[PDB]
Formats: sequence, C-alpha cells, structure tokens
Amino acid sequence: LRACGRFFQKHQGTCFYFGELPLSLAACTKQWDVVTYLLENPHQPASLEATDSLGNTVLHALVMIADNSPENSALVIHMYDGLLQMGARLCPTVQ
Amino acid sequence: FDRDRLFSVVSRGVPEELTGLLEYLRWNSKYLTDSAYTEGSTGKTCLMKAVLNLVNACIMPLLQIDKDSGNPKLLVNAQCTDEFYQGHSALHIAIEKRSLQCVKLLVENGADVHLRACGRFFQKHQGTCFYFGELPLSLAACTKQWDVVTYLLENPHQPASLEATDSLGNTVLHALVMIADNSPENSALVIHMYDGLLQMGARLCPTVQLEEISNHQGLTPLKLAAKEGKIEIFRHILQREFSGPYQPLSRKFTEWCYGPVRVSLYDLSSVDSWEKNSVLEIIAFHCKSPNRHRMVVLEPLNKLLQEKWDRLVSRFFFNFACYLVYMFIFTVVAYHQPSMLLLGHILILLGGIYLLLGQLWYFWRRRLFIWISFMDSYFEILFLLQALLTVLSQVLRFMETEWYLPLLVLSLVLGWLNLLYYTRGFQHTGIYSVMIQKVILRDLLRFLLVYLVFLFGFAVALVSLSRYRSILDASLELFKFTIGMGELAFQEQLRFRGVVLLLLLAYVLLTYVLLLNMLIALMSETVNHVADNSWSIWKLQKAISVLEMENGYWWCRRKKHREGRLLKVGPDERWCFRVEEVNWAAWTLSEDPS
Amino acid sequence: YRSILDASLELFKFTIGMGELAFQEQLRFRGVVLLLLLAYVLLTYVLLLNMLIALMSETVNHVADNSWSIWKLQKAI
Amino acid sequence: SVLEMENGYWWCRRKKHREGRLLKVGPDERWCFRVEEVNWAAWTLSEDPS
Ligand SMILES: C=C(C)[C@@H]1CCC(C)=C[C@H]1c1c(O)cc(CCCCC)cc1O
Ligand SMILES: C=C(C)[C@@H]1CCC(C)=C[C@H]1c1c(O)cc(CCCCC)cc1O
Ligand code: NA
Repeated sequence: LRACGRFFQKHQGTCFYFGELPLSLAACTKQWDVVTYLLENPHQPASLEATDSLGNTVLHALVMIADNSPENSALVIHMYDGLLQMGARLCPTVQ
Repeated sequence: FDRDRLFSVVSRGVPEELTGLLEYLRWNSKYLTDSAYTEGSTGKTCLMKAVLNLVNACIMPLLQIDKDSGNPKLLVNAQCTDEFYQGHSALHIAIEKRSLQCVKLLVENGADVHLRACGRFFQKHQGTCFYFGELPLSLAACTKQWDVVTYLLENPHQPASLEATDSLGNTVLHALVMIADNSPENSALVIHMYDGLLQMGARLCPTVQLEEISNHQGLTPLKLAAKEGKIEIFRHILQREFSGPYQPLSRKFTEWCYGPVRVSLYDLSSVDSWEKNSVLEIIAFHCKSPNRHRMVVLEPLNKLLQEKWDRLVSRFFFNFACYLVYMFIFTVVAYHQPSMLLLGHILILLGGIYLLLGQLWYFWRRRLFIWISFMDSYFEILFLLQALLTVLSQVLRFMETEWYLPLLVLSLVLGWLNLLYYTRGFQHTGIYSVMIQKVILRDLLRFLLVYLVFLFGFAVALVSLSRYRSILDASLELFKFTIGMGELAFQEQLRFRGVVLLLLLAYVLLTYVLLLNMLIALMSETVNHVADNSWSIWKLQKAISVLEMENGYWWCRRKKHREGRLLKVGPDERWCFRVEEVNWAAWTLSEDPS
Repeated sequence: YRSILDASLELFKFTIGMGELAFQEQLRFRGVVLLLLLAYVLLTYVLLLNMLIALMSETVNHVADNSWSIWKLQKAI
Repeated sequence: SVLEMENGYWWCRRKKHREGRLLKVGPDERWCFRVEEVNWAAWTLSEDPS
C-alpha cells in the first residue's frame, strides 16, 4: 500500500519522505527486525524492486533521507549494505 | 560576670557550667533577651553564640532554662539590631552552618521560620553582601541544602510558606534567579533547586501558581531572569519538560511524533509580545546585561522572532521605500534650492514634522533604553536629529534669515547616513553593519583625539618656526599627508629651511606609525572575533526593529494579533508555538500528525 | 563644486589619494563646505578600513582545503 | 606609576600611610589586606561578618 499524501511527499514545510511503501518505512526508521520479517515473510513477502510514486525504490529512499549527519550517515550506510546483502539471497538475478 | 560569664560558657559548649545562676534570672528580675546579656555592638545574643559554636549540647538547656523564667518575648526569635547585620536570627545561623540537626532543635522549640534579615549585608550591594533573599526558606535553597528545605516545608509544626515574599517582594524562586551567575557550578545549583521547589510546590500548594508571582517591581521569576541577564536559568525555564506526574508543570510539550520528525509546543504564557510587559519587551529594552544578544537566539525565541519578522518584512520594506521616496524629493529640492518647487518644499516640511513626531513618540514611550544602551539606539538619535534640522531649516527659510542653506544640506548628508539603518534587513550587509560601529567605532574614536593632538601640536610649531602662514592653513596642509596629497619640499626662502623640513619629516614618519599601528590595533579585533557573536547582534537588531514596529505607527495604534494557537494540554488551555525538528538519534499530545 | 558630475568626480579622487581639499576664499560658505568635505574624507577612512577589516575575517576564518577543493572542481568542469 | 608618585613630589616628601589593618591572628599581630571572593563550588578568624 502506497501513502501518497502531502505529508509523505518531499515538501519544504512539514513532511517526512520515507518513500512510499511499508518496506521503505521500516528501512528509513532503522528497524532491522521488521524489514527482515517483511522480506522473509512466508505469506505476502515484500518486494525489493517495488517503486514509489516517484519511481524510487527502497535504496532510493535511503539516499533521500540522508542528511550527512554522523548519526544519520551510520543509519543510512548500515541499512544500504544490509538491503544489498539481503537482495542477493532474495533476488539474485535482479540488480 | 553575667554577659561575659555566659558567653565564655556557651563557647565551650559545656552544660555543666550553664547550671547555676539560672534562678538568678528571676531573682535579679532581668531577662536573657534584654540588652544586659546581648552584646550592644550588634545585638548578638548568647543563643546565636551557642549556635555559632558547633550541635552545641547547650542549645537545648539554654532554651530549657528560658521557658522556666517568664519571658514575654521568645529568645529563639531574637533579631540582631545592628544596621549592617539587621534581622539575623539563630535559625539563619543553623541553616548557614549546614547543620540539619540544629535546625530541627530550634524549629521544634518554637522558632519562627518567617523572620526576615533586612540588614545591609543581606541586601544587594555593590560591595560586601550576600543576597540569598530575606527568609530562612530562601537561605536553605540558595545554600544547596535539599535536606533542610524538605524538612522546613514538611515540618509538622510551623511549616515554611513557599509564597512568602522578601523585602523586595521576591519569593523563593526569585531568590534563585538573583543568585545565578551563569557559572557551570552555579547554573547546576540554581537549576536543580528551581525544579525541586516547583515539584514540591505542586504537592504542598497545588492551587497556588508560584511562577505567576511578581515582586514589588512586577516581575515574574521568568521575567526577572530575562531582565537580570541570567541566561542559564532563563534557558532552562523557557523550555522545560517533565514526567507524567509533573506533566502540567512543564512548558515544552510534544504534539505528535512520526519517526525522526518531531513537533514541539513551547508555552507563551509571558513570552509572546501580545501581552504587555512580555519577555521579548523586557529582553530588548529593559534588560541591560552584556549577554543580551545571547537570549534572542534561544530555541523557542529564535523561531518566534523569525516568524514575527517574516510577517512584517513587507511593512519594514514599505517604511524603507517611503523613506527612500522622501529623499528622492529631498535631493531634488536641495539641488534646485535657489511651480513644483513650492510643492516640493511643502512635502519636505511635512516629512520633517512627520519623522519628528514619530521619533518623539518613540522616545516618549521609552527613554531608559537610550540611556542603558546607546549602541543599540544609535540611529534613534540620528533620525531625530535629521528631522529636527529639516523642520528648523524650513522655519528659517520662511523667516527670511538667509541662514538656512548650510542647515538644509546638513540634513541631506546626515539623512543619507540614516539610510544605512535599513541595511539590517538584509542578511548579507546586516551582519556586516555590526562591525561598522560595534567593532570599529569602539576604538577608532581614540585615534581621532590622538591625531588632533599631533596635528595641532605640529601645526603651531611649523607656522611659528616658518614665520606655514596661518594655523588653519598649516594644519590643513599637514592633514593632506593623510590623503596622500601632502606637499613636502626643501624651501629656499625659509629662515630655517632645514629645521622646518626636519619637523615636517618627523610628522610624516609619525603618521605611518600612527596609521599602521591603528591598522594593527583593529587587526586583533578581527582575528580574536567570534563568528556567532556578530550573528547574534544582528538577530537582536531585528528583534528590536520588529517589536517597535509591531505596535504600529504613532497616529494609528493598530491592534496586534496573538502569535500561537490556544489548545488544551491536560483542563488547562495554554497558547503554544509549534517548532518542528528532525532527530535521527532518538533510537504525545495528539495521535494524528498535522 | 560646479556640476554634479564634477563634484562627484572630485570626491572620487580622494579614494585614489588625489583629492584636492583646501580652504576656499571665494566661496559664500567657506567654512561649511570644508566641514562637509572634511566629514566626507573621514568617512572613507572608516569605510575603506572597515572594508579591509570586513574581508579580513574571511581570510582568517578560511579553510585551506576549501580553496583547494574549488580548484579541483574547476578543473573537473 | 603609583609607586613613584606614592613617595610624593620632590620638594614635599609626603608621609605614606600603611595599607591594611593590624589585627591578631593567634598573640601575633600581622597587617592583613581583605580580599572578598564568592565561591559556589565550596560545597574562621572571627564569627560575625563585617
Ligand atoms: C616602519 C614604519 C611603520 C614606517 C613605514 C614608512 C617609513 C619610510 C618610515 C617608517 C618609520 C620608521 O622606520 C621609524 C619611525 C620612527 C621615527 C619617528 C621619530 C624620529 C617612523 C616611521 O614612519
Ligand atoms: C580612525 C580611523 C579609521 C581614521 C583614520 C585617519 C584619520 C585621521 C581619521 C580617522 C577617523 C576617526 O578617528 C573618526 C572618524 C569618525 C568621524 C566621522 C564623522 C564626524 C573618522 C575617521 O576617518
Ligand atoms: Na595612497
């Protein structure tokens, strides 16, 4: 399900652009346990290649939320490699 | 004997020597509290001496023997009569000595916990003094004795009153503000006591709002902190949050949280400029502390001022445009001073009266601001000076004095100086204008006095020795060396040709010493300059500008809307200002974000 | 002193150190024009030196790597 | 500057008073200079402050 509201869009005012998918929300909020369960759910697994309203994937959302802060940079970097590592096991063919 | 006998005994603390002559108090018909036994130098009594020497095992027997005699005035409530040390009691000594046990004995024996020490030592003096307030309750809080104050407030007999005021109307919270000195140790001491008293205030006096109590000068503890310059305690009070039991005691709340995005609700009970005599008005004008600019950059104050500034940018630039149009007429009228010219002079006369009335009203509203901080209101006098001269110049023209032309052009050049006042509205040159007077003018004034001493000192010697012809001309020629147009040469017709050149050569060398050292003198100011200090001054300058123009023009006192939104916290309604922040290291009033 | 172009041109010559200030004897207001001219000369020293100080802080509070990185970007473009 | 001018002018060698107050420490009398300071991190010859 996609949250295409004005609050979830990249606004200059009040907003929070975590992407558009529940999978992106878990990655942007630093919940490794949720995303692992969502991807490896035996029923209705989340798709890594699912795109947002702007075409952004899970990896794209990690780039947008980056703010070069020392805490944020560790959050984005740690999630980026983890999703890539999990991507090989889940979708080896998809780059 | 008697006075000398008792003081020596109580100093050692032996109660055995105290036994005997106790019945002599009734036999001699003399009271212990009377002037015979207390020292006439300062009114100090034996009980005060006993409390001073420590717990003195003689405290209880001394109070025991007093009640045996018939004393109309209780000894434990005796007050020192010395003017310098007036109002001090044995209870104050026990609190000062950090003796919790001693305080208990006096309190359990009927000590008054509301005695006021109104001596010169306890007043806010520039010399020797210690202003802890005026009450025993305030002394414990200011001396960082949490055990004493808890016992005093929760004493089963004669509990201390939190709302008791000092001689200046200061309460316990007010005394904490005054003793603050922004020191890292002092700030922790004041902050820790301030929240503790507030937390204990809810349990003891739930109905009484201690924060809203004002002293004899009508200042709440939050307002008093802003005026006195105590930024450290002021920052803590401005944004304050607590747990569930003390949630209403807080001032900063969270409306909703969604991931890293958070919104904060700072209270504006006495901070918003809508209410008369607010924190913003006190900080900008009434406050005179050197660290005045460090307050307007606080977390809730910076956002509130920026929000107010944006809503009045057009009005600020409208005034600048109107003033610019005023000088478009003024410059042309001055250029063609000797049909529409009569219309031009009419508009100039009205313009001069217009600014004169507005500036007079500005000075009528506030006068201490100019005296307290001349640097902040430097342009206030200049606008008044230009307006007064322009109005006066038009009067002389109508009076047929023929004396107006020098004055009319003076307002032209002086007014164009006032155009630089509006440069504070631009972030680029507004910060740049800070060093125009704050950094440069604070030291370059001294050089001018030095230069004229050298200029006139050499000018008299040059003209006298050469008799180059007049004092005005000799000084004028010496001044031309500064602009690089000086004419030095070996005169052949001079009576002393070599000597006048030597003095002239000496003068030229001194200016290079003077000018380069002046360049070096102000060099250190730029090198040893804090970047945030210059930025903070500009923020204060905008804060003063918006506050003055928020009241509207002099003829039209336009009503001001109240910033913030009224909403219920939990049923109490408090106006709050939304501040939205994003925190990624974090790993609610309402549920749905808005 | 006679035309707006000439008066501004003479005032500009003070910046290059070629300004001609003197006590005129034929002027109707001899002392007043000198006072305004003297005031103008003082302001340029305030203006120019403060401008030297204003850009002084940029050099003092300057990062060495920042200037070098700009040149690398310039070559990259 | 103050030391040179404390001796007075050349013609009039004015007498100089002794700074400080004579008082007993404990019986030894030593001139002392009062310095008053406020310390909030601390948490006596005479009893009564003056
Ligand atoms: C070094 C400086 C700052 C200037 C720079 C220009 C030149 C040629 C002269 C130098 C100079 C001296 O080197 C020494 C003095 C002191 C002598 C004055 C009284 C005899 C003045 C003096 O302008
Ligand atoms: C110290 C500076 C920066 C310059 C250096 C050269 C000399 C002789 C003048 C000094 C000076 C003042 O010391 C003060 C002012 C302000 C007065 C202007 C309006 C009356 C200007 C002004 O150039
Ligand atoms: Na030059």
